[PDB]
Amino acid sequence: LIPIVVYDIYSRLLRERIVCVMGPIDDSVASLVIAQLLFLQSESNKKPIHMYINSPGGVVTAGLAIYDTMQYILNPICTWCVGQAASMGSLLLAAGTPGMRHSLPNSRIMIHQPSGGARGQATDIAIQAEEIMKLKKQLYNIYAKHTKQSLQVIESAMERDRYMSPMEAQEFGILDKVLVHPP
Amino acid sequence: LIPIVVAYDIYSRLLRERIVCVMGPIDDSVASLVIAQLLFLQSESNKKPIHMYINSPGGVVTAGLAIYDTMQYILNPICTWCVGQAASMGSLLLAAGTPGMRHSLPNSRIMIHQPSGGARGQATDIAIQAEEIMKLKKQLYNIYAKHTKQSLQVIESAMERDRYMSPMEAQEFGILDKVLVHPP
Amino acid sequence: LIPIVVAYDIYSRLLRERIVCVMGPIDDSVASLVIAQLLFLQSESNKKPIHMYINSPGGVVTAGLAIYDTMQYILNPICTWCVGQAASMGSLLLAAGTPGMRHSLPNSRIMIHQPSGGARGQATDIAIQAEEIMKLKKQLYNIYAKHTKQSLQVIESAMERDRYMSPMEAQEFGILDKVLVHP
Amino acid sequence: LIPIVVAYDIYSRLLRERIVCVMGPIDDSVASLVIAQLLFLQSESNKKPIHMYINSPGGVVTAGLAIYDTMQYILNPICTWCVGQAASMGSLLLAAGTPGMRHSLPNSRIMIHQPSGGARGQATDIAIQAEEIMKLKKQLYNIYAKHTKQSLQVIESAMERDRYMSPMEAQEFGILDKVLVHPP
Amino acid sequence: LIPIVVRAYDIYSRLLRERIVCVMGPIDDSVASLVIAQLLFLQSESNKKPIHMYINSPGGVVTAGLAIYDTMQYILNPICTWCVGQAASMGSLLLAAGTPGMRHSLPNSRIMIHQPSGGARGQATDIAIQAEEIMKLKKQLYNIYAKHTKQSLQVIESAMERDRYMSPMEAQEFGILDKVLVHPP
Amino acid sequence: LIPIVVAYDIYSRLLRERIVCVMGPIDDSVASLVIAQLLFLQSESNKKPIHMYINSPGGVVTAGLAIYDTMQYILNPICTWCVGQAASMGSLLLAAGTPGMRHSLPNSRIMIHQPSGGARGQATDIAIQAEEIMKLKKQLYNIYAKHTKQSLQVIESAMERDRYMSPMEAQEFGILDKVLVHPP
Amino acid sequence: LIPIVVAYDIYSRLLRERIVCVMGPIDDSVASLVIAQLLFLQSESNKKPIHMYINSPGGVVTAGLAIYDTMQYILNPICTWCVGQAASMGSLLLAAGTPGMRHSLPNSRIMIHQPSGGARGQATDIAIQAEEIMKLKKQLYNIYAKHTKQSLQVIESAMERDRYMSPMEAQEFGILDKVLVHPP
Amino acid sequence: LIPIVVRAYDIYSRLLRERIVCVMGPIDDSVASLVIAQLLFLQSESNKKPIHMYINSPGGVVTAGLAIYDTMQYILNPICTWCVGQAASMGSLLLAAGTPGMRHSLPNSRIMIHQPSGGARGQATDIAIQAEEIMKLKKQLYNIYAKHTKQSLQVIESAMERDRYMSPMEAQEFGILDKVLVHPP
Amino acid sequence: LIPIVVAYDIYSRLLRERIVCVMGPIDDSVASLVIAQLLFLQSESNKKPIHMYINSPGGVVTAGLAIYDTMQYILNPICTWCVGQAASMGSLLLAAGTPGMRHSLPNSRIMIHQPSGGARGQATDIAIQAEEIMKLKKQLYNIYAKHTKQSLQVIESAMERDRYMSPMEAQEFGILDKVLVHPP
Ligand SMILES: O=C1C2=C(CCN(Cc3cccc(F)c3)C2)N2CCCN=C2N1Cc1ccc(C(F)(F)F)cc1
Ligand SMILES: O=C1C2=C(CCN(Cc3cccc(F)c3)C2)N2CCCN=C2N1Cc1ccc(C(F)(F)F)cc1
Ligand SMILES: O=C1C2=C(CCN(Cc3cccc(F)c3)C2)N2CCCN=C2N1Cc1ccc(C(F)(F)F)cc1
Ligand SMILES: O=C1C2=C(CCN(Cc3cccc(F)c3)C2)N2CCCN=C2N1Cc1ccc(C(F)(F)F)cc1
Ligand SMILES: O=C1C2=C(CCN(Cc3cccc(F)c3)C2)N2CCCN=C2N1Cc1ccc(C(F)(F)F)cc1
Ligand SMILES: O=C1C2=C(CCN(Cc3cccc(F)c3)C2)N2CCCN=C2N1Cc1ccc(C(F)(F)F)cc1
Ligand SMILES: O=C1C2=C(CCN(Cc3cccc(F)c3)C2)N2CCCN=C2N1Cc1ccc(C(F)(F)F)cc1
Ligand SMILES: O=C1C2=C(CCN(Cc3cccc(F)c3)C2)N2CCCN=C2N1Cc1ccc(C(F)(F)F)cc1
Ligand SMILES: O=C1C2=C(CCN(Cc3cccc(F)c3)C2)N2CCCN=C2N1Cc1ccc(C(F)(F)F)cc1
Ligand SMILES: [Br-]
Ligand SMILES: [Br-]
Ligand SMILES: [Br-]
Ligand SMILES: [Br-]
Ligand SMILES: [Br-]
Ligand SMILES: [Br-]
Ligand SMILES: [Br-]
Ligand SMILES: [Br-]
Ligand SMILES: [Br-]
Ligand SMILES: [Br-]
Ligand SMILES: [Br-]
Repeated sequence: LIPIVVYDIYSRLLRERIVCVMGPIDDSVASLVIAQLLFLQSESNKKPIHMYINSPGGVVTAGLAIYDTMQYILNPICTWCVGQAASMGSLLLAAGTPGMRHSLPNSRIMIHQPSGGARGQATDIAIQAEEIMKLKKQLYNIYAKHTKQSLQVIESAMERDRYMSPMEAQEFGILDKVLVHPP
Repeated sequence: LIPIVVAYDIYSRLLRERIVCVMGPIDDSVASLVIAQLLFLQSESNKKPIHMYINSPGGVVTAGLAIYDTMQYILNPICTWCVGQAASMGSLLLAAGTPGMRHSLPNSRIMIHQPSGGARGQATDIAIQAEEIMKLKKQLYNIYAKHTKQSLQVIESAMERDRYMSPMEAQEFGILDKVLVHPP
Repeated sequence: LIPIVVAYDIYSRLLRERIVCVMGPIDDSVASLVIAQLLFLQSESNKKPIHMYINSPGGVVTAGLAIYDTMQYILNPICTWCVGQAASMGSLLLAAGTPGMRHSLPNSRIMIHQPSGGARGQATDIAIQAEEIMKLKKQLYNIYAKHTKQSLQVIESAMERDRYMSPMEAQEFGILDKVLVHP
Repeated sequence: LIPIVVAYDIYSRLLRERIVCVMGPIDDSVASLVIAQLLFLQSESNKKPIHMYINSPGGVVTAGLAIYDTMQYILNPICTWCVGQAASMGSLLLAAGTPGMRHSLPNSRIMIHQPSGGARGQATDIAIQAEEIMKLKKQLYNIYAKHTKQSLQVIESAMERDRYMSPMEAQEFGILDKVLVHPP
Repeated sequence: LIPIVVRAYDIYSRLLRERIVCVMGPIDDSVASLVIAQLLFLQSESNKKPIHMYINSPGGVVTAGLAIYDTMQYILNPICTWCVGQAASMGSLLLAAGTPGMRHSLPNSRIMIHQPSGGARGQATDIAIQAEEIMKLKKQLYNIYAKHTKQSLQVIESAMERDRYMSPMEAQEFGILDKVLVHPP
Repeated sequence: LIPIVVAYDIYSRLLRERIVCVMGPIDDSVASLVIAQLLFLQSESNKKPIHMYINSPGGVVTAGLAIYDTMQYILNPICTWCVGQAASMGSLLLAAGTPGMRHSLPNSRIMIHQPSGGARGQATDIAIQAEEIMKLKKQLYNIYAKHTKQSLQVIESAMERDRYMSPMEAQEFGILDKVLVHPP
Repeated sequence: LIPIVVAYDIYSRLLRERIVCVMGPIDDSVASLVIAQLLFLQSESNKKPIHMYINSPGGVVTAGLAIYDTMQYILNPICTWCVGQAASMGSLLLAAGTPGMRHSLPNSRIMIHQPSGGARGQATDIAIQAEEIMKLKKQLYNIYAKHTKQSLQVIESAMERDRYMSPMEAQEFGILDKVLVHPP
Repeated sequence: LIPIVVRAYDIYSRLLRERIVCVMGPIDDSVASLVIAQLLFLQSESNKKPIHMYINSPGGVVTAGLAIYDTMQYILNPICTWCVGQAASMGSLLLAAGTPGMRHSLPNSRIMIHQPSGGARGQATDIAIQAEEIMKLKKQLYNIYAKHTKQSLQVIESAMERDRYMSPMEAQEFGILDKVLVHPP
Repeated sequence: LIPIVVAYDIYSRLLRERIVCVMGPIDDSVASLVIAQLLFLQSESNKKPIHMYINSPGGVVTAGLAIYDTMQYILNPICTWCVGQAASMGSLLLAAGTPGMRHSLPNSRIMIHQPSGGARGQATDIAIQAEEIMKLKKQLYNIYAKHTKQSLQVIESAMERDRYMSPMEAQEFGILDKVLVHPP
């Protein structure tokens, strides 16, 4: 299944201070990722942490749970985009420590405003819609914070799905370095 | 298996007596039929009263408002009659009858509530969808306040949840005018 | 129950008053029936006006444009009437009535939006399908600008997302000319 | 639901005007109805022109070729009219109208492409099935070149993928002769 | 949803007045019954005036087709077969069972002949019985095709082991039909 | 896909730190485990605090109250922490932490609402079923009022519909005590 | 059940030989596992060559491009071996092996073809997805041209439809370097 | 649910210690990977000691089978093939690709060979490409069967046009296996 | 769920006693497990008898014939024991035990019948499929006559339909040798 090395390969990735946030994001991934982060901080709260991101997005609450944990812990977090980073995946990618957010050369990065659904009486529709616009402003604020772009530019760029290449994402402020090979 | 009476079907004879049936759920198909019946009876006579029998659980708001607009357009006096139950858009159509000519049989049930709906898509689309349903709420409440002569406030308070009324209670509320066991 | 009226079913009697019903979703079957009704009423009189009652949520785009092309082809003036709601292709048919004879009942709803679609298959096929959906987007916009007399810029702005309008707002936009509550 | 006019149904009245409708997907059932209408209209008169209204997304090729062969068989001029859309077998029947009498309303879409199909079973059966549809590709390309006056090369280049055209783009390709906003 | 013409019939009953029977679409026991009633009726109005069968079928149930076949041969009238669009499986059989010299096809039709298919399930005795039945069937149909094509059983066995698709002109050479018709006489 | 740490699994390692995870919907299994974990931690120490990480959209009400009753029973200080989301019974357990030790991360969402349910069967059964859901409404309202220090009237008004709060709003309402953007 | 050979399961034993298996469809789950093995083998030695056995019909393009970016990143020579078949993303990883070290067993099949996808929603969204698919096609076309040394016209021409190759044909095209019937 | 024997393994890992690899059951990419790892491992423990393949398969994915085939020919060891119960489609190919003179079958097994099947959908260009591929495949496998059976392609083309079922003794005459084994040496 | 006894699982302990279980439907997977157990027990000792417990409703014939050929291949005496039921391929394996060492518990049911199958496709394919299963009928009848010492005629008469037997009725037919209530 998962290969054993010398002790399974994924626990071996955890010893190198590497956390994988690959695949769709839900509360289960949040629980696992958060527990990995808190663990690495207890072994060393100063030695950097590497988060390998290859995700299409996922549940918004779950991602913001991972986000708050990245910002909470004292370690530098190195984010690395592998394959794809879309929706909340690009949020985790951008929340890496400044100057420590990376991408491999052929990745794709995409940002967009949240989606949702509301059913029920008009009052319930009214409440549910207030919540989705509060969410839209919340995620927008976070992107502007870590991209150092105006909230204004974020609003324009995220109204629809905006796809970027590693270099386009660097200029936009999503990542800092595009790496074809080890330094 | 619609019965034929003496050479008509029972419903075509009912249209001949100037009687329109609004029974069952209301959708555009029901609207289309009822609208055509009303416009036809008005061409025969724009003075002779028209009778509507309502036994509906409600249905699509636009379709109901199409019937509502048609009731208001035609010049005839319209007699509404609640049979069994009149809920949602049914209670609106019932109350939209000509003043003094809105009726109910003794064991009927009447129900009003705010509209319901659904929104899907991006947050931008949700905002748009949600704006429309609050506008519909203000539209239907305004119509109800008009024909009950009640305050918009009472309207809101009552329609926030499902409020079931008895024929007798709906007469106090302003939905109908008369509760009838036998003809006068 | 289609009622029988005095020897006529209620819908054939409506056709005798020169009234054509476009209620419900629009598909090739609806386009077929409406087109046949228009050509017939033009054969009884190529001058006497025809009345189109609209209560539609939209539907198949080609079918709608088939009806639109017929309204413009026949020589009669066509009076359109929105009852209940006329949205998407319904509002186009509403606006395609002859100027000054486009009406609405007081509590109707009118809505306009850009077309939606789907593409599947190889990258080359996706290119072709999207070029087609864009051409349709320009096609419907040009038709909408024509009958509302609104600038193509306003139409582009107004139809990027869904626009719900009241009878009066629609009059202002140029979709209809008259709002009525009584004869 | 078809309206009744005087006294027949509106589609039978349209056949009275020498109008055949080819709307909707094309299968052997439409072929029966279309073929029977054409052969009948010829017995009424082998010279009075016949009008075909096309609003079709395509369909079964043999059924379409059945109509094509019948269009060619009868002696009458055939006026084709594209309304809404004519794609796949529809654009063939549209283009097969009598030269100079092939029409389209201004906002139609016209589309041409090579046939699609499917094969299953042993390799030997697949080989047969693959030969049979290359034969159709050569057949439909030939018919299109014949009536468009285009070269087979052009047909081959144009029909390798879905090629969507505007009414005037098809007039230019040889698919129709006239684009009409209003009656001449 | 059938148009009504001219004393006023539906277009299909008007076709029957012209002595034209449609065997268009798939063949099942319902189509067999309808075609058989139409054949017996037209010989009843005239047992000599030719009868026309319009064929545009992909095949269907074998017994149903052999039921139509047996009636065609039974009635006294000449039967003119016309392939329109397509005639495959039993459809080509009915096409070829027309009276000699009066079997026609429009220019772009397709003709296809093939051996029968079937299925067997159950105990072995049963499987055996069923396969024997299918063999006897292949043989029957092969013999019919030979009789009407005038081809030897050897050519038929070779030609129908797999799906054999033909053009009208190929069908005329093979012996399934006699005339191909580009425009009227 | 659970990693191993030095040698336990990360989740048994969290129990090693006296940290209990209440993530996901709350059902009877979750409750079982959480209760066991809490009791174990009490066994290991009657004084050292216990930490609950709450990231839940709600779930079965009895199940949630089973966890609640356990929190109040055990003597340990209980630190509650909202991560991601704490809604329905999740917000109840969050507010049920020991006073002064209830926390939330900056971008969490908190939501409170009255219970929902269902009734089917005879009128007598509906009456009985409906009496119980009003009893939970009063029970859950009382619990919330206790730990938020809000009057029962303010709770009743706020929980009639879904009430969403941010961490700060929740601090003001009385659900949590501190909003942490980083360690102290 | 995967056998134990000594104590190792045979797949961990293959990782011991610096052999990574890329068999089956490629998705994000394979990508993590493939990437973790590649990164691990480089830490055992950034010089001892790594062998990838490829028997894949393709899969998600981004997931495959994740493996590709990793192959180019690490410093080791990577030996690619086509076993059975390498189609779609499989032939790209295959062609991305270290120059001079890309292999295939005698009876394998190789296929290269342009990416496929889907777009749904408003025309505005359709444009975005259609632009994204065009960039993917140009991106993968560039990658194939880099490692096959073929000009971009030849790639566009060869990948417009499904292009199937034999080991000797793929060797000529530039996808692999050696076809082996036996060890040397 | 595998029994554990004798330092204590499961019965299947104990079979691998005897240099016996099972290709029993249908063949897919998973079976190909498992068999390939087992072959490469046993040549690694000994590249000379013979390897035994137990075959009881109804066939499966063609590429997967040709993947196992290519490995059998690649490794240096003699491979002894043993047909147990049944070997049909690719299963008989793996059976016949054993090293000459070491291809065996138990007395009541069945061997069946047949041409490949497949499917094609889409536009015509695509159908064409796909059928070409299937043809090239028939040819490939036909060539393999000839090489290991020593039969001419003409005999193979004739023999595999339809499902050809054989007895062990018939398979020995045809050239698929060398020895039939009633009881041990 | 299998109990653990000393220390192994109860089925591995049963293999220690030289007991192979053939319970449940027989397919190629049971054949692998049964065949591997027999070949393994022979390497432990080619003379110590082996016991097969049969409680089976039949199954795939080739899988059953795989076990039959292996039973014959090994040198050991095989004691067959019918427990519960042995029908279709089960009664063959039961009767194929070493002469004089084939047993049944008192209340078992034993059944023999001719094989069943299925054929689909062109007539020519049906002919092949029908030949193949008449070959199995002749094969299984022969094996049954061999071990029952019955004539093929009797086998043919008995197996044309389902023939159910009691333990003593099978001893008499040649299917087993001993019916045992209690240990001798
Ligand atoms: O970090 C903490 C935290 C707390 C309580 C606060 N909470 C804040 C928090 C909560 C949820 C998500 C976050 F992002 C942050 C952080 N407590 C309390 C118990 C003793 N320790 C700790 N620790 C060290 C610790 C943790 C886990 C492991 C583990 F790896 F073993 F699981 C080892 C050491
Ligand atoms: O009874 C009425 C009734 C009205 C209007 C009041 N409504 C009250 C009502 C409604 C529903 C249930 C009830 F218990 C009572 C009774 N009107 C008005 C039109 C002329 N006539 C009538 N009649 C006689 C009549 C009816 C039907 C036919 C017909 F179905 F045969 F056509 C002929 C004559
Ligand atoms: O009422 C009208 C109306 C129009 C055009 C306006 N439109 C306004 C309207 C539209 C939709 C819903 C409404 F609420 C109001 C009313 N026109 C125009 C043609 C001649 N007549 C009419 N009439 C009389 C008429 C109707 C129907 C029958 C029939 F039922 F017998 F068919 C006979 C006579
Ligand atoms: O309008 C025409 C048209 C044609 C030829 C097509 N051309 C073009 C056209 C325009 C717009 C939409 C279309 F789809 C097609 C219109 N032709 C030719 C045969 C005689 N008449 C006509 N007419 C009169 C006519 C129609 C129908 C009925 C009936 F429905 F009552 F039967 C009576 C009279
Ligand atoms: O055109 C023919 C045809 C034949 C036999 C040949 N066949 C050839 C053909 C051509 C194209 C497509 C086909 F599928 C078949 C044409 N025959 C024979 C019986 C008398 N008439 C005719 N007619 C006139 C006719 C038809 C039908 C109606 C009716 F449907 F209105 F009844 C009236 C008159
Ligand atoms: O055979 C090889 C092969 C390579 C690379 C080439 N490749 C080509 C090949 C041939 C046939 C089928 C295939 F799919 C691939 C064969 N390499 C490279 C790493 C060191 N060794 C090897 N070996 C020995 C080896 C294998 C496996 C085990 C183990 F299973 F025990 F781990 C030990 C030793
Ligand atoms: O390669 C790295 C890499 C990093 C961080 C950068 N990242 C770049 C990268 C990321 C994703 C895909 C790529 F293609 C490339 C590569 N770091 C940081 C932690 C210490 N080590 C490493 N190493 C050696 C290492 C890795 C994993 C194991 C494991 F086997 F334990 F999992 C052992 C040794
Ligand atoms: O009872 C037997 C029996 C046999 C031969 C079968 N005969 C007949 C039988 C009776 C009742 C139900 C049956 F299904 C079968 C019973 N044989 C032969 C091999 C050595 N031993 C035995 N034993 C002792 C034995 C069993 C099992 C365990 C174990 F489960 F612990 F492994 C230990 C010892
Ligand atoms: O019986 C054999 C057999 C062979 C090769 C022939 N084959 C013929 C055969 C007969 C019946 C059914 C079959 F499917 C195959 C029998 N070989 C070759 C490798 C060394 N040994 C053996 N043995 C002893 C042996 C087996 C297995 C275990 C183990 F499973 F416990 F590991 C230990 C000892
Ligand atoms: Br999102
Ligand atoms: Br409502
Ligand atoms: Br639209
Ligand atoms: Br013509
Ligand atoms: Br086509
Ligand atoms: Br057939
Ligand atoms: Br709740
Ligand atoms: Br691809
Ligand atoms: Br095969
Ligand atoms: Br033996
Ligand atoms: Br059996």
